[PDB]
Amino acid sequence: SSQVEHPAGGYKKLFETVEELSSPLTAHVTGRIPLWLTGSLLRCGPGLFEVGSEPFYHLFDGQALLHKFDFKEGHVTYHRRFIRTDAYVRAMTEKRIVITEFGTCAFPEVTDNALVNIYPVGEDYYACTETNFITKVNPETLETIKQVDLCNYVSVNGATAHPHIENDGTVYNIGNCFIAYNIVKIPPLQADKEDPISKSEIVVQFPCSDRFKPSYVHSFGLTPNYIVFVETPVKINLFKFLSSWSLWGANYMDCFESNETMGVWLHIADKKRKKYINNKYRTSPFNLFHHINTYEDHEFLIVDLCCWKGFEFVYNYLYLANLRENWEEVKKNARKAPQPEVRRYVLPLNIDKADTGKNLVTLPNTTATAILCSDETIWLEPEVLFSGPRQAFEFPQINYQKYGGKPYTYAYGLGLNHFVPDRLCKLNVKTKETWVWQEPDSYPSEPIFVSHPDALEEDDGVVLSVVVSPGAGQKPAYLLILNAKDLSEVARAEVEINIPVTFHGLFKKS
Amino acid sequence: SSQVEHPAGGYKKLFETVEELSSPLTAHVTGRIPLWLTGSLLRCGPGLFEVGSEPFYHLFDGQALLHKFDFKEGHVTYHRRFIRTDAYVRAMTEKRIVITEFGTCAFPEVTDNALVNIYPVGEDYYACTETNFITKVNPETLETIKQVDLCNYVSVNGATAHPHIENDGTVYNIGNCFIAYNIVKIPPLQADKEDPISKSEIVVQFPCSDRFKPSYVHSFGLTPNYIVFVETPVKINLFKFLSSWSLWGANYMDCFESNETMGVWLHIADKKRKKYINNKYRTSPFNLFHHINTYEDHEFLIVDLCCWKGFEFVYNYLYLANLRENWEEVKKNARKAPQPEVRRYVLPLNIDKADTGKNLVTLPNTTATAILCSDETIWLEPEVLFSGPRQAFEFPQINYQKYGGKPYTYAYGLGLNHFVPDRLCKLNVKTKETWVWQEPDSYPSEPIFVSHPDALEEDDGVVLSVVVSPGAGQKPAYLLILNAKDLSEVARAEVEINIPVTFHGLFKKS
Ligand SMILES: OCC[C@@H](O)c1cccc(OCC2CCCCC2)c1
Ligand SMILES: OCC[C@@H](O)c1cccc(OCC2CCCCC2)c1
Ligand SMILES: OCC[C@H](O)c1cccc(OCC2CCCCC2)c1
Ligand SMILES: OCC[C@H](O)c1cccc(OCC2CCCCC2)c1
Ligand SMILES: [Fe+2]
Ligand SMILES: [Fe+2]
Ligand code: NA
Ligand code: NA
Repeated sequence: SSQVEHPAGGYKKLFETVEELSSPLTAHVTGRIPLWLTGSLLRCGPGLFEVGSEPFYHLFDGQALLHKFDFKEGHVTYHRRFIRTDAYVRAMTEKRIVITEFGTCAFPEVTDNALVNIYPVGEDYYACTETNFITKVNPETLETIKQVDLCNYVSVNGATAHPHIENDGTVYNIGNCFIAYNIVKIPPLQADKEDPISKSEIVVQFPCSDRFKPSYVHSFGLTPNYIVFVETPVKINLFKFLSSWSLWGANYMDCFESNETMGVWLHIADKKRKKYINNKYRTSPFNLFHHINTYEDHEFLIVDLCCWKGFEFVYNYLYLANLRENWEEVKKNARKAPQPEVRRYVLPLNIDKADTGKNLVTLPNTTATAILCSDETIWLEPEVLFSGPRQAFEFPQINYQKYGGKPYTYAYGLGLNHFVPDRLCKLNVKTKETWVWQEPDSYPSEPIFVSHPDALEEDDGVVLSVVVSPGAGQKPAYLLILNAKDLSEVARAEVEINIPVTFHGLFKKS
Repeated sequence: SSQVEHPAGGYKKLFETVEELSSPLTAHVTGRIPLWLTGSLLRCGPGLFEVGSEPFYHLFDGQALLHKFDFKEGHVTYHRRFIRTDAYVRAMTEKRIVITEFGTCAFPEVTDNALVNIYPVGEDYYACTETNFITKVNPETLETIKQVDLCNYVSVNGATAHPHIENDGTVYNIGNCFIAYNIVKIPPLQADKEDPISKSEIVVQFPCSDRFKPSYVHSFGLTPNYIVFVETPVKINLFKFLSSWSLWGANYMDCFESNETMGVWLHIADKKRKKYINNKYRTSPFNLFHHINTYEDHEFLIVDLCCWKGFEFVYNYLYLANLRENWEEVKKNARKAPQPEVRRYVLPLNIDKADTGKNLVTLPNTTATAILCSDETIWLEPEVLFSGPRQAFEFPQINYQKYGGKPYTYAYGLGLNHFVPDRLCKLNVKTKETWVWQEPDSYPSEPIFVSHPDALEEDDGVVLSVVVSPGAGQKPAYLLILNAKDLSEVARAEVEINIPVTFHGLFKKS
């Protein structure tokens, strides 16, 4: 949890327009950047929160800005460029908001504003949002290369900003299909050097709980053998979604609604045999954005999640007008929101009918349960790993390359305090111990883990976070490096310009 | 949680018949019995687990034994006597099992085997089980005085072993009525000196979810202004209950069943105005035996519970044949049981329809939620205070006389390890910090709190527990005194005879 209030309102700098750079800046280092740290921290966020006098309204509307911190021989540079999406290019051409964004209707066509994340496919990098459009970008120069429409390759209406990436480069993702949720597989780059996106295919399909209302999906779980999909009560109303938006004046937010009675349905598919498994896992209602990690343990799936307790859409609390209020009002506004909580669910793969009415979770190290009912629903209860009052452990990251899909011990996260990011956190998922890093008037980003290249342990490395520090008598922002063992500071690299909120990203080793 | 295994099987001594004493024994003190500790620890449990060659089968069937430890000027005595109930007297007369017990059908009439608890009414003390019969006992000599049939005074079929006792001596209890659940109030002793039981009355009534199947009820919550009743999915099948038992060969356990779909319904009544409040609080399924404490906070009720996650009746795992198995088998048998977990529920008293779809728990220091649905059900999620794998914090006690019904910080409990009692625990309900006391091959009882006479703080006092220590090179049992601050040992008082399991009790100051 946080130990800090924010009466000075500095968090408003997260949502203020910035200018791009024409070339990199030096970042001024205090302490010692590790000499084994070589590569680029690439991150995406909104950078332009209005077009002239026309405002963007929602957190997820501002124009995509691609950021890069470079690390070589103890030195750091910072660079950023707006992504030349259709949304951005047409906005600059016509000097107004042209494309409708998540929560901003454009007055007189799907957004490709790739403000959320960036990931590798073959030898390429793509910036993304959650639509059918992804944007190929140059990871060295930050130039925009092209727009890719996933509909030219596979049958989905969109795909999440959180694909899984296996160690050979295979990319898995999930998307709505308008009715199913489809898993897309993009193969690794082959000898022919053809674009792996042209070899995309749907490998498995998950059913939908309601023919006319698919659930919003933000991420999904993956292990060597299984795919996990969590179907929440946050629904997309297709009657509103598919009607003419410029007639009714609609955006994406306007089409969301909450199903009050379904709770959460959890789904598993066999990855290698490409089959849906018809086990009816059921639990109480929550919003889910981020899976933390998923793994197999004696034929139970361990499903660690960042939950929000409630069925109201958490995104209702993320309009910029609310995030820009003063601190007492920010706290007030969050009082009735769903409460964040880290939860471990445990899904049995072997269901014996003879155990009807009993708890199937016979593993020795968990309090999670799964009750087989007579109608064959399997009712689940979680093991809570972390819970604090409006204190969210969010934007989770792990040592992904060596523990993604596997038994693991450690997660890193951004701590939110009534939605305001104000600390960095580490959680031991076995013991429930936590570690916190926090300074007054300092607004960090998602922490990304970088292993020492020769590490044998799980947390032998560092985390990197971009911190906005608007207090006078500090530079406006800095790159923070913490030791992953205990979250103690190793170095920081200060820049002379503001940096807005960033969502997700990656470290690219060179 | 426990840090101890039990391969030697010493816990079997908890379920072995003992003899009563004709007068008190000296208990041999090591350490220092506090000099302010003056009075009697009175506890009940089973003491006779067979009649000749006819065995009792369930944990709750053995014949009531009343135990007393007396404390004066640093010295301790121990005494025990079988309660001369009908069940026990008729068993000794006819040399067989005569009355059907909870899980033992007598072959060729309600049990009054008062093996569970003891409590004060006026100037009297009554041993009890959960039926219509309570047994008046002499707290100094342990002689049995009288059988009292509550049906002579009030309309209930039974009453729990956990009445609440206000500081003036007013007694509240709850019981099934064959359909409602009735709250009984027994007034304090008046100037006329008449038996307060003859002034008993029903003051409020809770409705039942199912006309033909009332829930099992073990305890309930009380505050200065409210009464809280938790209606669980463990049901009593009245078609089986009210049929002829000697025809079918039935006991009480045979009439229980689990309702799979209802979950848990929570209920509130206004204590002083004597009215049921029609708020439909709803959550997922659990067993509940013991409320920890309940209190009011800005017109939310804070409801702290010892839960078991699941709908299967936890009492299925408590047959003596299973509790007497070897340790690996004990662990195996508990794998599919509901998982224990301490949970805080928060119940809003002011429900605004304008907040439909939102979380009503606007208190600043909890993660518990209550979602108002369109059908006006209020769906609850808990804040988990403690959770360990088959590690139950059970038999909760607090500083009851000063903090019962009131804002509080500390609870004490008996720790169960796959149902075997092997440690004592303290929980800070605000911070979730825990303290444990535990020795190898030592089986404690419920801890009971006794305040220091000059206490300033909530935990200024001791806890008393009866510990069974069957390892050779130790005496068979002892009275343990722990400092309530940190659960460090202050003294023990050893006795030269075995003591079986005890359930509940009280400290009587003199
Ligand atoms: O994928 C982007 C993250 C978004 O899903 C999400 C999920 C859960 C909480 C949340 O909070 C938004 C805050 C982030 C930091 C800036 C202030 C608002 C945002
Ligand atoms: O009111 C009497 C206690 C009974 O309700 C109960 C409630 C919850 C767990 C439990 O476990 C039984 C073990 C207690 C210690 C002896 C061994 C069995 C027993
Ligand atoms: O996670 C934050 C919102 C996301 O960036 C976003 C921004 C703009 C449009 C979106 O649309 C989601 C739909 C796309 C089509 C298929 C159904 C989901 C989603
Ligand atoms: O907590 C252990 C079981 C309890 O002592 C017990 C022992 C014997 C008979 C019982 O009967 C419960 C019913 C009484 C009549 C009304 C419905 C409950 C209950
Ligand atoms: Fe995300
Ligand atoms: Fe009890
Ligand atoms: Na600090
Ligand atoms: Na110990």
